[PDB]
Amino acid sequence: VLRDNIQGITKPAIRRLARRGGVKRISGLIYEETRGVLKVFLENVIRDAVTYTEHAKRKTVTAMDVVYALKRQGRTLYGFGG
Amino acid sequence: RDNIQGITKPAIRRLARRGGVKRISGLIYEETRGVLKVFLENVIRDAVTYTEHAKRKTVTAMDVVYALKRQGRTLYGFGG
Amino acid sequence: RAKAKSRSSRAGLQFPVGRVHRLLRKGNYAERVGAGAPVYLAAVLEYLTAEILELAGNAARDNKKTRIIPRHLQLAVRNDEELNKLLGKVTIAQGGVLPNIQAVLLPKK
Amino acid sequence: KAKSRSSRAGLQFPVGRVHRLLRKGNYAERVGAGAPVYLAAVLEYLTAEILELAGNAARDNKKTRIIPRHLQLAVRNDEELNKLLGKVTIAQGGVLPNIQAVLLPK
Amino acid sequence: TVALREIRRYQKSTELLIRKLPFQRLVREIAQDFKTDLRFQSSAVMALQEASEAYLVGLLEDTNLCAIHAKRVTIMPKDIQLARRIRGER
Amino acid sequence: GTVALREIRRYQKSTELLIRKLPFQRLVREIAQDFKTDLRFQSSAVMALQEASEAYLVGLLEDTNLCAIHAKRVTIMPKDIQLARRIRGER
Amino acid sequence: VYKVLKQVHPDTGISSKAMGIMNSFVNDIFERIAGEASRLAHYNKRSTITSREIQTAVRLLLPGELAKHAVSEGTKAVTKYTSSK
Amino acid sequence: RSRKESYSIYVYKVLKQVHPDTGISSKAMGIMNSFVNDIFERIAGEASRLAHYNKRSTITSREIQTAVRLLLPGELAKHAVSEGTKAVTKYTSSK
DNA sequence: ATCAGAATCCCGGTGCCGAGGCCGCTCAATTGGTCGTAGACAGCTCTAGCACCGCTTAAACGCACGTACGCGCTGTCCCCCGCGTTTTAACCG
Repeated sequence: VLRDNIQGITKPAIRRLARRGGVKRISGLIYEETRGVLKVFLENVIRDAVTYTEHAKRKTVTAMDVVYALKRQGRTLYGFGG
Repeated sequence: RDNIQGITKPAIRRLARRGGVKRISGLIYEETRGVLKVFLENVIRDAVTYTEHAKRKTVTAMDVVYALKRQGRTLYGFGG
Repeated sequence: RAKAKSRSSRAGLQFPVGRVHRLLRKGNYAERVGAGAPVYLAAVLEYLTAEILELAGNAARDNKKTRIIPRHLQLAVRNDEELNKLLGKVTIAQGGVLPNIQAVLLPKK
Repeated sequence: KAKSRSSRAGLQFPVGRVHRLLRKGNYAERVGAGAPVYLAAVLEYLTAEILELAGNAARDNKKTRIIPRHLQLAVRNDEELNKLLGKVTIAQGGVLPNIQAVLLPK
Repeated sequence: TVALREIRRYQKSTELLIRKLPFQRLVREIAQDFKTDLRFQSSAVMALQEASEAYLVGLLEDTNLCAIHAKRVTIMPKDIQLARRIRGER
Repeated sequence: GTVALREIRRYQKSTELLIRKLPFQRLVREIAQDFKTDLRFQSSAVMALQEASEAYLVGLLEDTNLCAIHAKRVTIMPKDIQLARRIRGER
Repeated sequence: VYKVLKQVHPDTGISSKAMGIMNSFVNDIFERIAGEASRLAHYNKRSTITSREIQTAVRLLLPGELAKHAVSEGTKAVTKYTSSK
Repeated sequence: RSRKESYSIYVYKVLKQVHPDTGISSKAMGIMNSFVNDIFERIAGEASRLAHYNKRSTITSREIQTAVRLLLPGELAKHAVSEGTKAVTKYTSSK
């Protein structure tokens, strides 16, 4: 289904990366908040990144717009474009 | 000497009595003091350069505002 | 005779457009600036200042004080979660926050 | 032929690339001109520093290839570089190959 | 005992554990839910998934660092809130 | 530790400075000379710097105190500041 | 300045320290918006700050819902400005 | 304009001058290009900020030198300013 | 749960020095014409954007047994809190 995919993002991957991060055990109340705040953060990131692209009368979200949006957010990451 | 004693022990104890910390330690005061020197030195150095570009050798309010805006975490001073 | 008016006022605003327009032109950002854009800036600034002053005044009236002080401004900023999101990078003298104290600070029995 | 400033200035980095910005961007009526060579030199010397640091970091693992993992390792071994980009984290950073006593057995 | 083997193995490899197609689909769905009929680059999706991966691994390293600080390894939601509150984004 | 939370509330309402003229003044003066001698600092600016310093101290100490609550009951340690600083990125 | 505040709240006084605080606040906000608009112009190769530049910067700055209401009010205000005399 | 400008090729030229055998990866190439473009935009923004603030409607050498000093630590920028002042004087004197 | 104690929250009187406000002026805000110039809309090249498919299976999800640890109690000692008193210095002028 191409809707209501909040349950789509998977916790096992976060658990495995935490294991890579040293963590040997996690809890059940953690992901309850972690997933919610992750969804809130993703919503905000997508909103400001697509707001950034709207200036140049473009329809597709470009790499440099996303990188500069994260730069304005203070949580920047570098990649191919930018 | 008096450079490290510019801020007293009960001064940091008051800053802890208004900053959450209920239990303090001797070494904590020294650490917070060193962090304060790092912060103050950064701001004063930025102000020195900015008041050297215009050849003035003294900071105004606006100078302080621009110096602290360079640190990212901006602040709004008096006057302007 | 022509009526030389402030172009913000014709748009229903109060902030004079001349100073910000001069700052834009003299600021080495772009030698050509349109007329509508500083009007939009004036409108946004007026709305934001009016909103923060009204919210601070309501908080101050709740705080049993007739006039505004920076503490009431801090409480007004911390009251709205969106203002904490955006204006969280700036604080004002003698900062404050809602009673988020726990129950582990007091000695246990 | 055509006497460009690259050979005269002895610099491989592009000179008038900044002049493009200054001209078309119309930033001011008095902007750049001398700014190009200055920033080009600063960027060149910073890139030389970063190249040296990355090369030093790469040889620690007896490998002679460059990966952004090693860039993260070199940056995180520098406290000043950390303070420059304290609100930044580079992907694939992971953890260091030195293991603390907390994870190892008795 | 296998934790040591896993640590060495994950230090030797660096594959992106979050997959490009589910996150791409999630981004498409959310973007079309906010503003309908807009396109999204594949490179932007890869950059966004890299940003999210870096954010979560940094957050979990901070969580582990706070855990071992309080002589623990398993952690409670309070640590996550702690990290977000010190970072101030919450 | 129990009257301390009451003192926390008391200093929470307080909205005035503490060490402006005689102290902090001598501090900034000293540091200024250290970098470049014959410097001065506006009184309003002095007040603004002191309030910014004390506000940042309040925030960072609150962060360190909530990190110290994770170590059980109430006690601060140097490692608390160090760890928190590193996590945030200051260290 | 101050005239507007007395119109909306005559019973609230304000010291000059607060007036300077908001003056520095609007100074910083204007500086950030102007810089962001200049960067957006550089990215899309523009030597003239038009309505779209400042509108996009304003929507990027404040959160979505309030930004949308503010730009709607700005649109109705600019239509009033261009239509009246 | 249609030609996709890249800034990693200049780094590649310096690298070939030093160590042409070894090199960088594609993702890493993107990383350094984004770093170069970000630093380029940051120094442009620093020049714009200084020019706005001090009513500096020009930017010859002192302004960008102050921008370099603000961007970078004190000692490294001071040495860079020294060699930059020498270079600009030599360039003006040579012609 | 329940009464007494220390600190705290709001209010009253006074010093004042920075706030509330009047006036000029001058340097800036406005109005008006030019027009080459630079942003908005139709069109060329063509790249990758939305959605799904052949095939294998790594991994997500659900479930079974149990151990390292989550959380709480107990011993300690040392190491910082509570309070009286002195000096000493912060803000005042």
